[PDB]
Amino acid sequence: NDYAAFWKCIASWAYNGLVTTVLSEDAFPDSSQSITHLPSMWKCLFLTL
Amino acid sequence: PLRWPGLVDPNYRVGTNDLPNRITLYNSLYRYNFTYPTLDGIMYVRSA
Amino acid sequence: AQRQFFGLTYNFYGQPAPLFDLNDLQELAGCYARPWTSRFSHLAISTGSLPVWSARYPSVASRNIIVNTLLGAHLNPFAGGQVTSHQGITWRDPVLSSLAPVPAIQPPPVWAVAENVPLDSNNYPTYVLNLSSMWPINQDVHIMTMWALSDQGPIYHLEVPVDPMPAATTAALMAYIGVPIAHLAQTAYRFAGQLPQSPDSTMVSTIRWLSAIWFGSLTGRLNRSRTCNGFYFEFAKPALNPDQAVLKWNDGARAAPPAAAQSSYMRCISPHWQHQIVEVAGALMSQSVTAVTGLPALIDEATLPAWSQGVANLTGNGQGVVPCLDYNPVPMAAARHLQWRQDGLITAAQEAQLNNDYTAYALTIERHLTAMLVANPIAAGRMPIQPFNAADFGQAGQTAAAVALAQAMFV
Repeated sequence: NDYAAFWKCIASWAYNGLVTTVLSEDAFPDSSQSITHLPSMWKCLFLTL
Repeated sequence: PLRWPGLVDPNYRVGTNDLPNRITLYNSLYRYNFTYPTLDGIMYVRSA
Repeated sequence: AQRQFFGLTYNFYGQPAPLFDLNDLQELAGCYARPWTSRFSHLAISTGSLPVWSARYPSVASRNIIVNTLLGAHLNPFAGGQVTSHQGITWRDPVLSSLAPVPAIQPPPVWAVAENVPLDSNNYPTYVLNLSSMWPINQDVHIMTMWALSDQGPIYHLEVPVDPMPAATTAALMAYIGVPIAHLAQTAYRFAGQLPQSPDSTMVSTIRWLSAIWFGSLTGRLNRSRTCNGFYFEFAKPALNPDQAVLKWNDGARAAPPAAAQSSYMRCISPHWQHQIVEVAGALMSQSVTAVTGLPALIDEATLPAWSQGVANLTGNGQGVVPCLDYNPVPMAAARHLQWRQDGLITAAQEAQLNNDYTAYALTIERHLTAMLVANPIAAGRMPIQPFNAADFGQAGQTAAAVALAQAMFV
């Protein structure tokens, strides 16, 4: 969608204390999951970046 | 007047009664507005 | 958990036998039920809803006082290692689950009456071997001791660490905002009462903070202007009924932690406590913490009745001794109001009015109690209210030191 999230994150900086942009809960890997589960492992990489 | 101490007696203090011996009819009480959250409303629970 | 406790039975005020009749036992601990967590079953939000104004048990503290006297006649196993009978009634089992009349075939030995009996858990090995089920005894015995040690008000302990509050306690307190003191005291009593717990438990720290906050607000150091991590207590208007307090959370400036850890023992020096729910609840709540964690140190004998002088495992005069402070509510209220004016919460005109109202309110309590005593002379064989003298209402006690402690406690 024209990478709306990226611009929203930048815009939120000027309005912190009124709106806080947060990482989606579903973006996180399952807690019970293990590091060996490759799809979960990738998520942390994106989550970190 | 004995049954209405909290309405006519000047010396009536809040929080008194004659319960074991007499039943008054005009006293002071409390009222509440409790709410009843469900389990999910209490804790962070979502799907896996 | 905590596998040991020490205790002390009540004192007879010159009378030759413990002060309670059969009906007292039959009502307060009958029905073959467990008596070990009943202390709050006959308390409520305020005096207005309670029968404390007449007939038997004509005071807020009356029932619990009688309970303490009642236990003094049956705690022999922790004194002599054996179960006994008194006036035909004894425990049903070695677990001390409940009371019943003695059996006709093999009665236990009759208890020899005595007063101010020291108590050790080690005297009765089966208790530890069944700690998981006999745990409630620990709390009540502790409570009984903490009251028996003092004339006038019961004794309780205060302390504040140098650290900030942990997050868990913060979340818990944020759920108890609009709750009156009485309900809070119940939960504290309920928590420590029914199953063993380690002192390193979240609730233990939680209640410890509550007792601290309660006292700090009682002295008036903690207000809407100045608060402990955002929390403080609010007291009702003296013009109507000052015997009520609720928890609050606020934007006010937060007090800094003390330079070093503070702690002391407390008691009310004046008879007003016997008919004032905030005193009873506050004491019980604080006593609950010590019940699960034990006494941090021996109590100073310097300002205690004669029978409390040098009680083993409880009182001392040596180096490792914590002083005990005391106060009278009326001077305390004046100090609290004065602090409010200095904080700018009220004007001088209001402060004068508040003192007049509170003094008038206190006068009624004294007038009620003193009339109630002559209605129930202790020679009658049961003590619904602790004896006192008229001059006892006028004692200032160590009130000046008390507010000084809160001054240092919440800098």
